[PDB]
Amino acid sequence: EVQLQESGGGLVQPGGSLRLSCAASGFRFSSYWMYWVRQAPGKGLEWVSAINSSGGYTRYADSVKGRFTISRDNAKNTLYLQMNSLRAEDTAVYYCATDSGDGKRYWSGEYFYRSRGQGTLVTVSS
Amino acid sequence: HKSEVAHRFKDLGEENFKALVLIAFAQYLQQCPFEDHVKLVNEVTEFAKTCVADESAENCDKSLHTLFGDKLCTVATLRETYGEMADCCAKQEPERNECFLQHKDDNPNLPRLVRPEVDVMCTAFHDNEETFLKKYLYEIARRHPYFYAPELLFFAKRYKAAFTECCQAADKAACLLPKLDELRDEGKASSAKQRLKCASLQKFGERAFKAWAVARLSQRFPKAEFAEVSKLVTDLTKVHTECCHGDLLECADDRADLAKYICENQDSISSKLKECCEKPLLEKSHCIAEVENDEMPADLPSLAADFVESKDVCKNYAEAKDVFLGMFLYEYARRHPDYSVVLLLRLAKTYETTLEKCCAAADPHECYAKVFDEFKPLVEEPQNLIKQNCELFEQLGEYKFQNALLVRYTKKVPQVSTPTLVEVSRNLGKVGSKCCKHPEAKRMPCAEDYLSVVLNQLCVLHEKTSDRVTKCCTESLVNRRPCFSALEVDETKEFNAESEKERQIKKQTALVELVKHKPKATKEQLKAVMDDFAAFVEKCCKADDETCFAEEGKKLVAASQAALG
Repeated sequence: EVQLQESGGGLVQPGGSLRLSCAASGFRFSSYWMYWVRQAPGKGLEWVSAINSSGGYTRYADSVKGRFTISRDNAKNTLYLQMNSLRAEDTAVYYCATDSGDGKRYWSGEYFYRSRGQGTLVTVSS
Repeated sequence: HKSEVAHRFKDLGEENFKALVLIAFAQYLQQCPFEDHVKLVNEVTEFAKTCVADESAENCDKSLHTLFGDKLCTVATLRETYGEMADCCAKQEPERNECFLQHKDDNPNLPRLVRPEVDVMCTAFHDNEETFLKKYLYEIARRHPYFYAPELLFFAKRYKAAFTECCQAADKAACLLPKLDELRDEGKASSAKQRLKCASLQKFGERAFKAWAVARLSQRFPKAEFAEVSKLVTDLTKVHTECCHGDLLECADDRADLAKYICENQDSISSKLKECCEKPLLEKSHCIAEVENDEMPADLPSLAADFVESKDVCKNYAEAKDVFLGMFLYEYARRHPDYSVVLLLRLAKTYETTLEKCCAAADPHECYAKVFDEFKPLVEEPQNLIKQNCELFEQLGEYKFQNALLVRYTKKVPQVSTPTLVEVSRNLGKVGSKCCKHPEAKRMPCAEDYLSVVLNQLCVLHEKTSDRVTKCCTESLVNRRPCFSALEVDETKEFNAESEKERQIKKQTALVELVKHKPKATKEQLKAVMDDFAAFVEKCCKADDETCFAEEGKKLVAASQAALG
């Protein structure tokens, strides 16, 4: 059973930083692509970024390019998302997702996925 | 990094470097003598070495494009011989490289290569091994200026292998000649594929190219994620796009890059890449590309529940589009290595058409509920051509199958040149021998391969040219083969009177010529002359006299003219 758990969320000033972490288990994490998605208050799900099985192959949504850095530590089954140069509009619930399979599929706007976590709330204001 | 020439010298090793440099120059400066290219290569090589010794030395930090073009522009005869190519020397990079690409002449119009006598070859070989090979390497390269140099070099190494073995033999000819033919064949094929793929990418566009690539990579690496397969598709499409445009240096960096990536993530693509990825760099891109299909993962879920049954099929179709479609192809392909790629595409095209129609309907789910049944006839159609022709080849054997085919296609399109006819039919029968030996499961991918090479040969033959086959040759590569299989007899020549396989080719040439001048006669009647001809020649070769051939042949001609009309 695929299991993800996000954390590290919280409130920051405009132009501040956060580092989301996500704990994986229930599948071989190290052999699967991992994503970060987000949903703003009242809006649809956005694809934020993606990382390959090994690491070293990252992609980013245009909006977050140059601002956020996705990475994984396969030793620890942890997915990170380093949020720098944060903006008001980055306020959203950030889920991490995967396509570990044998399950129903969902569209994030760049990648289909199968399982995502509970989410972590990021608020950016004042 | 610093001294990248240094990096490529150290990665290739001196000998492979020298070979590639030669090929590269041979291809641009096609009308320069052998002895001049050797000197250019030795200049480059000696420089390369200085950079290895010290990365910090003058010019070592330049790129390979700069160093390459710089070297070309030193050439004394560059204006006299190649005219405008010299105007490129006035330009800075990267415009300069571009300008040089333009002036690569595909058809150098130079004397066609005469194969010497095996004695003289093997002596030339033994006298100076290096000179002998390099010379041939040079001569081939300057005639094929668009041939991926690393590929050329691989043939070159099998030429060398052939000579080292066949020349120390009682019959150099018995051992050397088949290999030389086989190599020249393989090379000419190799070229043909490359050329086809590029024409297609330009003609049918990038999307079509990616569809095709998704199918092939999914079969190849079924343990790989959809997202990884899509990554690979993208990268491969760029490498093809680059390579077609004709620059060796970029082409090779992108192939090196793609290889390097695949090997870094092996564990997520294929168990089968282990040895490929321990191969030396010139070898690895080539090895990966020819790797075997991996085992498909056990107990993969049904395709239908994601596409046939699950809700959100038209939501995802409308949102994701090609990705949704791409995934279908991926998911169908990885589960069906027994299929030819073109089939998988036909299926994919069918699903996509179904969705266009159905997702425009009042109740889509009803209308696409049973789309998978639309696949049943498409899959059965090639399956059955395989079964039926395979049995006929099993019954009959290569030679007489080729003649069964020789009749069939002269009847379907008698307009075409019989030589072309003899060669197409002969090839097709060899295809048959290649394919029916495989397990039925592996036949249809095998066929699609060997047919595409034959069908293409025919299609490029039709440049100096029968109206009906142009439709088939100018179709999507998906529907080429079915368009061909859809041929029927033309229905709507005068009588002229005028050794192992070569004797067979002559017999076939005759068989076609018989079917020409006389298209109408039935298959019992063909069987008759075929048998009376088999009887005439055996008779006269056995007879001590030439007179027998003369007297019997008029008798055989007269006997069969009567049995015609």
